[PDB]
Amino acid sequence: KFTRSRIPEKVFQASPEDHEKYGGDPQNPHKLHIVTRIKSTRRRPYWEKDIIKMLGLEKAHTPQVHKNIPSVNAKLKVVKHLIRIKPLKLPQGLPAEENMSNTCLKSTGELVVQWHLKPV
Amino acid sequence: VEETRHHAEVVKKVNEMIVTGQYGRLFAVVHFASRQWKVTSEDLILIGNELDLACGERIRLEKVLLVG
Amino acid sequence: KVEGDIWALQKDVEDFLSPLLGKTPVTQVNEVTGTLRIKGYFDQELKAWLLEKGF
Amino acid sequence: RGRIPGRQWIGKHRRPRFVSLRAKQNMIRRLEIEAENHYWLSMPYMTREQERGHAAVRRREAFEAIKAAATSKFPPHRFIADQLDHLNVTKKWS
Amino acid sequence: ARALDLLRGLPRVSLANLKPNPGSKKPERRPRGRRRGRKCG
Amino acid sequence: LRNRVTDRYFRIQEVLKHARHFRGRKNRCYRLAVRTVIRAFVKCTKARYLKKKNMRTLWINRITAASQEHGLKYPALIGNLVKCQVELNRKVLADLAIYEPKTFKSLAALASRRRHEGFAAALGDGKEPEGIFSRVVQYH
Amino acid sequence: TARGTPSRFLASVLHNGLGRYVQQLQRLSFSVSRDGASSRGAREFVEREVIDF
Ligand SMILES: [Mg+2]
Ligand SMILES: [Mg+2]
Repeated sequence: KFTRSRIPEKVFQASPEDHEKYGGDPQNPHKLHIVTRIKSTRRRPYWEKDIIKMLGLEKAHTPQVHKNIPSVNAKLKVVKHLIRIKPLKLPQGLPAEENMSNTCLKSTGELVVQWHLKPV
Repeated sequence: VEETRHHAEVVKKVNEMIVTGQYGRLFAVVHFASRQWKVTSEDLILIGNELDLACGERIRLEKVLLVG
Repeated sequence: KVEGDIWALQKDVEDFLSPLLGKTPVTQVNEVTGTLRIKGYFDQELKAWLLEKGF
Repeated sequence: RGRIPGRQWIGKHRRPRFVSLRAKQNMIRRLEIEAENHYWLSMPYMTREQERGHAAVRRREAFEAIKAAATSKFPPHRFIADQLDHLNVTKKWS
Repeated sequence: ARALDLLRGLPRVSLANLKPNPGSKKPERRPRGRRRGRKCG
Repeated sequence: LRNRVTDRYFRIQEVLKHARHFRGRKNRCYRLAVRTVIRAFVKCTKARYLKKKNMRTLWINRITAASQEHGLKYPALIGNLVKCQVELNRKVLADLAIYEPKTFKSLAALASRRRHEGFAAALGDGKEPEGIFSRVVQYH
Repeated sequence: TARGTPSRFLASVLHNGLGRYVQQLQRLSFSVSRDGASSRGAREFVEREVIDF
């Protein structure tokens, strides 16, 4: 019978060669997930459809921030085959009040707080 | 190095062609209203939306992908 | 059977029933049939209130 | 000359299909995207005892807003103005 | 009152500008058209 | 017999004025005509979709033709113009191919030179200069 | 439907907008009635907006 899937902590333990393959520091982990749905919830179970609706990924190719906390991680672990997960990088820090209207997310996953539309 | 010097010669000579005026009937490829139009002088284009402008009003198209 | 500023009556009823509820009571003001409906049972309180105002 | 008995893609005897190079490459691409998802899920920030109560106030106030709307559902007001503007359908010049 | 002042301002009440109170006259549903026809509920 | 229909002629005339240019009994008999005007309108919407697709296919065919006249292939031309950051779409590319052959030859030469620079970088595989036309203009 | 309707190309009246723009509307004739409840809105338009236009 087709049921839900229990996914091992062994596949969710990282390894050093995985760290240099996807450069990411194990100490000082990244704070926020950029989650983007890249697959339909059609021909998929109802619990996966519901969890997509919960995470707010109804529209495909629309990125969404989420907390890098174990509960959100468990939801993304259930629905990991329909999404792409990236770390949200902040090169010039968290946005403030005076720079909140000049932001852009960019394809590299780096939320810049200052956006000019001018050549470098 | 020689190629950058050749580029400088070509860009310069084209610039004095522009200065003298050894051209006529320019065309442009212009991005406007999510479309790309190959327009010239004395031309007509049909945009598929209202533009919040009075009739017979002069504006400047700026997003010029190509001119020649 | 309300004649006059039924909006002033609404304001008075709201600021009288707000301490008894915490929130602002939900009301409908009908100006054609000069009536005012409050969501909830407040008959005895409103009767004593209109008595002490003098109606 | 060559007939698949019954329907092509159902039943005991089916029309055979074979895997193409671009289909294999598509599956390999999705597999790589998911291995990277496995890595970024494999590194967490907080633990459960640390996250035990950090958003209860916001969840509670969001539900209180939902309750406030569902309680504030109620009919709207009616106007002497609106009725007497329906009187205007016979407004002649002279 | 203010409503009577509005009556003075407004045109004359006759049999040509009378309306039911909105909400009192629920419209009749009959079996014609695509939505209410065919098997007619 | 109260409440009879009196504008049935005008309803029939609406359907028939949409059915006028047909062939056979379906341009004048209301039943056969109304069974065909419906299909004409559905075909009109689905052919809006097919119209956009067919115009894109026509532009691709014309660009392939002109590039092959210049010895370059269509994927090479498109990808190398993208790498050279010239974002002319297929409509104006086919338009320049048809009406402005010298500008199209300049574009084809630019794409071929970008392809040669990419090949040179791939074979070099080191830290050579990136190339004059392979430089990327950055925005911020 | 395009196949059952006339068609034309994009054009101007007399190369309009080249030297100057000329408004192509010439006349507006407003048939309105004094006592028409159908003409009530047109009556308000004549009272208020036709002078500014
Ligand atoms: Mg068969
Ligand atoms: Mg039928």
